Amino acid sequence: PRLSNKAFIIKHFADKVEYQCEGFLEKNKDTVYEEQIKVLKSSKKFKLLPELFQHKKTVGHQ
Amino acid sequence: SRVVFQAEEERNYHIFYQLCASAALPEFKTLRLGNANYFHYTKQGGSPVIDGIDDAKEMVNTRQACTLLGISDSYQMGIFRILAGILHLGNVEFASRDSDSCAIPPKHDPLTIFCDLMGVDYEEMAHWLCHRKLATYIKPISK
Repeated sequence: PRLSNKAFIIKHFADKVEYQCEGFLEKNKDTVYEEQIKVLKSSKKFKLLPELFQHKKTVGHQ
Repeated sequence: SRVVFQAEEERNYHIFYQLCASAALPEFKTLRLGNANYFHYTKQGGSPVIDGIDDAKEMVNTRQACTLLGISDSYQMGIFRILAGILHLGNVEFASRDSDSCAIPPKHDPLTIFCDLMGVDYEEMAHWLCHRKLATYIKPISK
C-alpha cells in the first residue's frame, strides 16, 4: 500500500487481499512451557485431565 | 488464536457461552461461573449474546447429543470442568517485580478456582507460571 508501511498485499488465485500486519506476531506465538504441563499431568482427582496429554512451536507452522 | 483473542463483534467458540448462560444451574455450581463479561477469554469482542439464540437451550441440546453418542454423564462433567478451568485461567493477572520478573497477587481468586477445579497444588502451579527451567538453573520471566 502506497500510504502504509504496516500492511501488505498478496495477489491470490481469485483476487488481491490487503493484510494488516498489526497482531500477526502475538497470534502466531504458541510456546508452552514443559513444567506447566507436568503440573497438570500429575493430577489425582480427575481421570480425564491426564488422558489428554500423551526450536519453538508456533500457530503458523502447526 | 480464537481461544484467547477476539476482535470487535466476535465471540469465542460457542461452548464457552453455553456454559456461562447455564451458570446458575445446580450441577454447574462447582464450576463457579459468572456472566460472559466477567472472563477475559469471552469478553473481548463486546458481543455476549447472538440475536435469536438461547445459549442455555443449546447447552441442553449439546448435552443431549453427548448422551446419544455415549459420552457418559461422568465424562460430560469432565469436559465442562476443563472448559471452566480454561475460563478461570484467563483471569490470572500477573504483577511485575524487580529485574524484569513477575508474580501472582496474594491468594488469587481466579487461580484458586483454577487449581481446585483441576486438582493440582496451588503453589506448584503459581511458581511455574512465573518461572522457567534453563537447561539446570531456575530463571524468572518478564510480565
